Amino acid sequence: ISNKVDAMVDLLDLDGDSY
Amino acid sequence: ISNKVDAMVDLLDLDGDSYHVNARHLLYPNCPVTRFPVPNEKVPWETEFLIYDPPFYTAERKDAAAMDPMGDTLEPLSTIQYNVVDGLRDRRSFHGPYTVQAGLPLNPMGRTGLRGRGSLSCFGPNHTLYPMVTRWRRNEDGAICRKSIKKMLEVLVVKLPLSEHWALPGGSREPGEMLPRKLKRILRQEHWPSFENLLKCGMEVYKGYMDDPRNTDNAWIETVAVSVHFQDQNDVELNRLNSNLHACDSGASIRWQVVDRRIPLYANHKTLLQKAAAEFGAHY
Amino acid sequence: QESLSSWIPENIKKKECVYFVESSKLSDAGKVVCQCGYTHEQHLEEATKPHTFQGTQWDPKKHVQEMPTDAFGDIVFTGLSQKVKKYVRVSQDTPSSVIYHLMTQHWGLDVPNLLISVTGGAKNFNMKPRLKSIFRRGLVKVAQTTGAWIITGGSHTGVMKQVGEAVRDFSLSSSYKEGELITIGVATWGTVHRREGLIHPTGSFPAEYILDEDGQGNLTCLDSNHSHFILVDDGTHGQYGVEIPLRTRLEKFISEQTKERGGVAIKIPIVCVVLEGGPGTLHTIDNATTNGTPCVVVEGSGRVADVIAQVANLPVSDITISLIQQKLSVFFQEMFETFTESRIVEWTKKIQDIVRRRQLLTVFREGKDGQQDVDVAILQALLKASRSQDHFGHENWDHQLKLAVAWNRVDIARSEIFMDEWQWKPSDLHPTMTAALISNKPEFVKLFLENGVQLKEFVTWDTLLYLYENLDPSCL
Amino acid sequence: QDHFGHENWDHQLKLAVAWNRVDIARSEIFMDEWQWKPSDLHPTMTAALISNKPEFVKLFLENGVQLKEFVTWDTLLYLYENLDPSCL
Repeated sequence: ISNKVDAMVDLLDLDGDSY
Repeated sequence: ISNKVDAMVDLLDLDGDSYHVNARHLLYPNCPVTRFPVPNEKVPWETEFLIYDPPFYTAERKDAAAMDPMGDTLEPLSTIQYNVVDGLRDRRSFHGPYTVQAGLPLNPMGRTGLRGRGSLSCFGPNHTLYPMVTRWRRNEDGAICRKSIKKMLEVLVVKLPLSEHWALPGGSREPGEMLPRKLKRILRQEHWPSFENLLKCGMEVYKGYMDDPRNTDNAWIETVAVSVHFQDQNDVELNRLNSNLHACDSGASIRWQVVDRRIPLYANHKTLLQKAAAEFGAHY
Repeated sequence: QESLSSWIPENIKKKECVYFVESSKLSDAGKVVCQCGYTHEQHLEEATKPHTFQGTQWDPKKHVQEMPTDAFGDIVFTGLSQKVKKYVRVSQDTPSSVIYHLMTQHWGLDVPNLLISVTGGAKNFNMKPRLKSIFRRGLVKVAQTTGAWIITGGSHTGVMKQVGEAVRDFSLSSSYKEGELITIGVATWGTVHRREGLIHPTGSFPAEYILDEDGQGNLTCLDSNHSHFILVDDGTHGQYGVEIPLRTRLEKFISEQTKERGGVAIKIPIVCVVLEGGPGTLHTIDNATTNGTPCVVVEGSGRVADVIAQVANLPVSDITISLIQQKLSVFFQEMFETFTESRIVEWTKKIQDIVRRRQLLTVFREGKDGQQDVDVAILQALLKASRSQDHFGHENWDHQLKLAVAWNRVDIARSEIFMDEWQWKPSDLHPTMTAALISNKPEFVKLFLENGVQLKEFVTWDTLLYLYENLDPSCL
Repeated sequence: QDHFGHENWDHQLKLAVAWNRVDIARSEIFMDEWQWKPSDLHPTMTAALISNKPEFVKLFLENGVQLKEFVTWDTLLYLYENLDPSCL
């Protein structure tokens, strides 16, 4: 559960030439 | 887990020109009266402002001996020369020729909301002198201090006992050259006063009318800004400035000070200092 | 202790002038200066003489002398912490090798798997909070997990002081192996504030050092967060630039030495990240990236940085000097105009050249795209660089893999090394598998099993004999 | 409010700890722009202890006040003058 909810936390706070 | 989920709950439910402000300042000092409201739009004479009704404010000692008896200058006594020295009062502004309003001057900057004499002695301009002494700020090894990028200066300020404000040593230009002898009325020395008077020869900064609480629409205040500077910090000039240690006559306190946008000082004197440091490239 | 204590003067020299003829112009009361004015009536430490030669303008070739240094030892930031730090004063002309040798042997430093040479603007400034956070986070993390040295200047200003704050932040955490993050300071001995405090022969092992922010003129002080401090010197006090000619020599010499663990052996890789910086920083950036050594830049809070962050997308030859003119003008805004027209065309040349090498560089694009984490970015950066290097065959996949496992992290390889486009054959991993075991790294084992290495086909006799030669020496 | 020096940081801090909450000071008083010196907290640290406020103690430790450099003799004599009067 913990590892899963952390993902929610992360998502929720995140959103020429030729010379 | 609980503390973490609460954060989810919280997030989920949540988603100007140069004006004489000290002159327009309500509640003229010590005069238990009020000056007229004069907004930024209608502050100058040239603007359409008909409601204007400034009450005459002349202190009981403003029209006193040796002062302009102009406290009720509607009388013919206000026949003194304007923009021209009428004897003892060189009634003339550095700003320029000030317009006359029925033998009365008008503040050359705009309306002040206060008619009458007030606390200024002579009408129109009232000149004085605020000198300026400046010295760098050296370290223990002899190098000059530095700001983040700019540098540090040291300026001395004299305390006044009943001021609630440290003030630059500037005195009323009652004499011609002894205006700092009004500033140093009890500060420098008796004879060495004349010495510093010779030393008063310096570099000028700015002249003209400045903001102040005691400007009516009639009498305003101008002054002089000379700048003596201590470039090096080990010379006999500075040793003489120390040799001016005869301040024990009527002073509150005297001490150098570093320039700071919040240096405890009189109001406009700070703007003066800002001009002073601007003339050198220091910090602020 | 005394071994190195004697070794240093036995090995290193420090510079000092032997020609005493006063400077031309006077310093801040420093009229007692023979053009350098360290400490004498002249720039003299011996008999204040013209070195038997009244030859004016006696160059450092005709003035300075290198001699064993009385300015080494251990140090401690007095009144700042309890940890100690290593320092040493070093002449200008010194073989890079002997420095490396001191570092590894006499200082007990393990050959690191990564060499982050960070640079930026000596100026002080700030940035957005989110960017600063992710930056310090990813930087310290990736520096620790791979056991990477970290090399930069040491003064208490600029991004050097910024990363100093970063490493000190981790040492505030310092969950375990607080000595993990090792940082070395590369500054110029001429520009030191209270430097006399350690000038002492035969070692000054407990070395107190005062400090004073703004309590100094042009000469600076040290940042108080690095782990080691080398001091380069030419024999001059108020001068700059005595550092770079060696720093380049040094980091280059490290990009050559090889590491060999397990059975694998590789050459150490070196990538440089740069911050706000300025013109000279641009000069060094190009002068490096023309030498394979790739670069990564942060998109945000950078004068010379963000401009390149912007031009990242513009194809080559589409960058007119006028675009640049207004760009630098809107960006500098204090020196925006002091640039001669005889240099802005130089800058067009440089920037267009840099963006031409479309591989050795990398934007960051803070937040929007690909901004997973700073580390993984640096990894892909150095990795793509290695890949672009010319080759004959597919042993380049071998090289990518040997690396990804040299550094401990595995996520990389399983993410991309084994994605596709190689069509390798499992019998082409046994050297790696070997090193995977001897080093006790189970994850990679599970990996090559998932990609089908056949134990029975693998654990042959000789290989077995091998594995029984390199058991961990501590085991009973 | 006008000032001469940096004892204004002293004033902000003396306040932020006069009121019990700490979040303020750690948020901004110690952000930057002062470059204080840890030997310039001992008056505060004193009051932090006598009043039994551990959080601020942890704080000034994080910003490195050196106990050994700190708990001198006289200060010690002090702290033994203002123990909580109720204690046996």
